[PDB]
Amino acid sequence: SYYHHHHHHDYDIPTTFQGAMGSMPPRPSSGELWGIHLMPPRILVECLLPNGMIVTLECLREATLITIKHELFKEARKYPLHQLLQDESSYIFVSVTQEAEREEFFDETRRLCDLRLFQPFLKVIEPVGNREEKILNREIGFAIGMPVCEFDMVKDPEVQDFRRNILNVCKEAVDLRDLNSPHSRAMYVYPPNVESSPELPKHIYNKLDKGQIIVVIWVIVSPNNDKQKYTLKINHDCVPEQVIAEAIRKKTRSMLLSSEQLKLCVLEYQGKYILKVCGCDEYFLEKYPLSQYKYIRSCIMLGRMPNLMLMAKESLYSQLPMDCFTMPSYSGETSTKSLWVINSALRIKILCATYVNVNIRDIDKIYVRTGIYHGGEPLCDNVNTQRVPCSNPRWNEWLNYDIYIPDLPRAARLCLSICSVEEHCPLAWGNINLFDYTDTLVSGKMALNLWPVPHGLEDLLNPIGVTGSNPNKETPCLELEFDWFSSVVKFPDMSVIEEHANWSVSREAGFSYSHAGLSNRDNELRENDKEQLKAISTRDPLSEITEQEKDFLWSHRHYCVTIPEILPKLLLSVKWNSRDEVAQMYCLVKDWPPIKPEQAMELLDCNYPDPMVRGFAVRCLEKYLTDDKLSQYLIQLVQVLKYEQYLDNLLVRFLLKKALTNQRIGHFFFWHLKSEMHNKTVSQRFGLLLESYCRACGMYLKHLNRQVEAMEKLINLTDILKQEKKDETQKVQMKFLVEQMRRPDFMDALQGFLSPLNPAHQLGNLRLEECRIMSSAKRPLWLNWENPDIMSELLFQNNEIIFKNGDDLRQDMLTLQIIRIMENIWQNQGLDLRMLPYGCLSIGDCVGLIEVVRNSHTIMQIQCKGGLKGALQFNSHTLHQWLKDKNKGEIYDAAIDLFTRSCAGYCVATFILGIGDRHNSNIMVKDDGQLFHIDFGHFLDHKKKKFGYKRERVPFVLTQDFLIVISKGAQECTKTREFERFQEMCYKAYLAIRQHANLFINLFSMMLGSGMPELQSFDDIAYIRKTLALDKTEQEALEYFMKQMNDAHHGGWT
Amino acid sequence: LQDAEWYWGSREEVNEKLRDTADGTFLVRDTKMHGDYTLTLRKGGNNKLIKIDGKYGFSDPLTFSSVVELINHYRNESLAQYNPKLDVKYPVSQVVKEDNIEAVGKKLHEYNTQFQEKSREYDRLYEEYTRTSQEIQMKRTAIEAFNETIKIFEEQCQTQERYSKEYIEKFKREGNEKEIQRIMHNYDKLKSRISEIIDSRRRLEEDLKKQAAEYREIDKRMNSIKPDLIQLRKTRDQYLMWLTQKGVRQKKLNEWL
Ligand SMILES: Cc1c(N)cccc1N
Repeated sequence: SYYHHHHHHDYDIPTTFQGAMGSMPPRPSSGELWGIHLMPPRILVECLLPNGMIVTLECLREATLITIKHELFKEARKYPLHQLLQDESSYIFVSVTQEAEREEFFDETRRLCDLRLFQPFLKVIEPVGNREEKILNREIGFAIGMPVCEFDMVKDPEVQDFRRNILNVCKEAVDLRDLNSPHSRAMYVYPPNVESSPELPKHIYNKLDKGQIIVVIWVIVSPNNDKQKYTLKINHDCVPEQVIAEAIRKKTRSMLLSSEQLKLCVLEYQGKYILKVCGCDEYFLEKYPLSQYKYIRSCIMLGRMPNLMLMAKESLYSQLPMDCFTMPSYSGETSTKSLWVINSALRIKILCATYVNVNIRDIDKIYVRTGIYHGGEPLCDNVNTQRVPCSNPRWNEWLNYDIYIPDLPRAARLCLSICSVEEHCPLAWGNINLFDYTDTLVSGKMALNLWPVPHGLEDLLNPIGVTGSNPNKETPCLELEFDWFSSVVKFPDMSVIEEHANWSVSREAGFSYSHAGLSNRDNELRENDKEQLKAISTRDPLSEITEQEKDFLWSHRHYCVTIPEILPKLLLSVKWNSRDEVAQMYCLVKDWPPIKPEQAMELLDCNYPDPMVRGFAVRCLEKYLTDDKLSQYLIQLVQVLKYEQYLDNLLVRFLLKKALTNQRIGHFFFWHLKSEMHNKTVSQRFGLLLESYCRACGMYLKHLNRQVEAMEKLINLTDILKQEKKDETQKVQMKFLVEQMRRPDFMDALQGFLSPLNPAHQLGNLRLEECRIMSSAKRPLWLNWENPDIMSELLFQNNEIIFKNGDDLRQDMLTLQIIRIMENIWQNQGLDLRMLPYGCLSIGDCVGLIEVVRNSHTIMQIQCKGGLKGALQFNSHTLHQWLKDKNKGEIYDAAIDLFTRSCAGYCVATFILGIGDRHNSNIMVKDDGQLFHIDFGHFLDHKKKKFGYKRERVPFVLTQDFLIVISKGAQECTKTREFERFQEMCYKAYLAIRQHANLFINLFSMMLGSGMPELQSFDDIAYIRKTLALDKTEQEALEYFMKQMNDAHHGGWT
Repeated sequence: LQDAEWYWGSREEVNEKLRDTADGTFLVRDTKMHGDYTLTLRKGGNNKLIKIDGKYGFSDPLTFSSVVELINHYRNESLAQYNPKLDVKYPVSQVVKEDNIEAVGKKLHEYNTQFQEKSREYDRLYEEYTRTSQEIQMKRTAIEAFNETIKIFEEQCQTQERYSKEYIEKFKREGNEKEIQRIMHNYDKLKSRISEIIDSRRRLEEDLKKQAAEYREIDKRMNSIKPDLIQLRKTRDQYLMWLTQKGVRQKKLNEWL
């Protein structure tokens, strides 16, 4: 009766899907031995001796190579040919690893489990390659997670040319380190963590009675144990040195000391000390307003009293070891024939695709689409005929592209794709750079392995996709042939392009009379024009320019130099297929006035592939981009590397140097690179760069290598929990977890190391009683550690962070970043909304770390805790009531201000970003009354890829619960001033982001590189236009925002 | 001029209607203090926007009295004689013909469930594809490793022959078979151990081809789901566009979808 008795014959439930127990997608990675995660606790290992004997020891999993060697030679005595062995000391272990390389085991402290051994056996040898020192490349390769030799046997010259030339940059940074050492060395390691502006916002300034803060300088005297407060009240804009003096003044005033006698005891003492933050390895190493250090400014905001420590410079320069940098082991055709000589069209011979997997039943016929590009295309897109369709497909056609060979621009790239047949549908794709890194036009035969079309791409050809062949062999391999001109054709010198450009201008100066299609060509320009230009300049990147506007721009390009910021628009108005034009543009960009980094960053996205342009863009960064702001946008700068044509480029040389100049950048630069290493689109590129970094980074490698080792332990641990210890009680799992963590290999590996989330924090001992597996199906780990600071107590005795194997953190990573940026925009522009962009860090393929925020609860917990016994309904007030229960007195009033100031900003970020729908289990409130969202899901409305269409959703819809709390408990809250003010925050917040919209477009545009399904192409990002309403006037935007806000709320909102 | 087939009268949803249409496909759009109308044309597969006292036009050759006047002229003809690099001229703008409105709306849910069921199958297989790409490559590296292991053992069964047959002929009578048995034993272990390892490597390679077989069958069926997913989605987009001509009903839609 229910189903019209219609039987579904195919359906079965004898296990029929991972919808049933629907969680934990990514796999796989075998761990401690081949084909098993965690090696047996007692295990048999074949020791291959130099006398050819296989003695098999039973070893414990956990045992050191010292212990194994020492037993092996006790037990080799019982086997024959003992007189043929040397004293054990003349030997080192070796075996084949899981990476598939015969690794010499030098560091004999390492344990059998920690070796990554593939088969459980050990060969004994006397140590070949007498530079024991140098074959701590294995350190580098451990950190990188692919062995350094793997490059050394790469054929490709570029790669080797990258490896050897990049050391230029590496040595230059190491020079800057040991320049005023040991101070500069500390300056590398412990850069001053500092806001960009010294200037204070007006809502901070008011927290300090005309710019004064009670600080607390601490000191130690004998033996260590006892410490002493010294509770200063110094100026906000006073520097560490002055703060160090006043502390020592008050330390050493005395009744046995005249003032004149004190002043002298100040001077001697003063500059023997520097300031630490109590509880973490941060320091105040340079002349910066105390307020400008991030720790101080947070202590102001949070209503806290900074606890700094006076630290002796020598007990500091004790803890910095030497950088010890070393140059590694690894240290055209008679003026060629200029591309402009070459007198022919472009033609490219397609040949045969070999490995094309298609149903001959389903698909009729298949062809190779082609085209030339620069981001957008310099000619009509062409294909080849539908020949030998499906069964063994072959076309030996010369395709003819209507562009003259000289009008190819430096950054030109062929983009092709095999397709199905209007049954039009791509099978594979691949793109090739038409020149190589040596400037040489591509000639003869090339063999290109192709990439599968990703999720979001319906389109036929995909030029934003990575340039070069797939490394994956068993895929469609479409080989092809380029035209040969009896000579290697090189791209023109700049000296030569400078001459053609100078000629092209002088030439235009005598073009005469009417030139209708004025289009691409007056010295004195009209005032209405000079206003239609700045009007263009202000427009965001995704407001696409017309042909009129382009031609209009291109003609007035020489005026466009007065308005530098136009450059992005200008450049997209050039006919890149007219070297006449392109050359002239190369002479503007030469001496174009440098621009702001937030604007110059656009110029490193996929829409600006020209090298000259990207140079200008790095030139901007080199000038304006501070180590602060670089660090802020480092994710977008690592991602934008993908869009570069060649390995070796100015942007890599920039970022690499910065990474080696400053270790806090270095840190994240390692991890973001390392994060992506599983992605074969960049494995090579990033590996090479990571080698360079690792080689030149100094002692930090050894710190990284422990962080890395800890992450691998946890990856394995969870991998096992997630398979075979699934379908098991928490009880049983948690037993297994704790059991494992107590083995000494885990104890070594998971204890004394730095937080990848923030290497300033140390991570000490595991308190395993506070370690546990959360309830989520992904089997995240809630891990807890002792803060081994001298002053643990003053900051936090326990550092706890969440490790989650199974979930792609980078969406979260970016939304949290974007939030952080909206906050800084808002706050630094004098208006206080308190977003808590908690720390998040993807360290691998759906593996990461999320910062714990102590004393915060999902609204659900609040309501479970506040729910009445007889299970009836949860009360809207309980939130309010649970909040009051914490905040009582003058406190209460201020906690509502917070809840209101946070809830407002989170409303506006959420709406604008369009993140996954908010609800009780993903919204959190802290004891002090701050609200903040977690688990963002898909950012730019990525469940609109099913239906969607002008949905402009409101994801944070403020139920009664929230409204009650905003309005201090009144009824009909929608009508109070409590609320009026709230709305006026929401409007003021919304416009601030709307005036910086350029940046947030560009940040999302820079992120197209990463293979996030939420960021497939520019129309994905276009959601942020509607939602900011950038096609409209601000007054309509305000009204649009209200409209949008009102309808979801059924509310007031005018 | 309101109807005008191609004439709709913002940037984003234009590009959605210009997504996956071939070389020459076009439509017209409407800040007004900027310009009035906007011919958005997709030449060669890229959005090419063209700006528009009575006479509508692109710049100076203004003698065309209407929006419809200017577009009929350039349906016949290319845009080269107006502006240099423009050598292209599809004014694109079934559904069982249904005037039902409601029963057209049920089909939208049905096609969307078909589509959303279809996207998951495509999504599933994309994970299978890449996991299989990984599992495969891990097998390949493992094979290099096995092969490498084997060398070290083959070298070890050789390594001993040099030293062991030096310690047979020197002496010989001393511990005659008391020595040379227990050197033969160790060696008879060593070669059968190789024997096992090789068989372990083979057995991976047979699994390699069965995995690489399945790997083809994923792509194979991905490429037969793909073309269906494009049409299934495109038919959904015309069913949804056909509705949103007559009754506005932007909000009613979301129950079906
Ligand atoms: C530059 C560009 C082209 N040519 C096509 C579509 C989007 C964008 N942003």
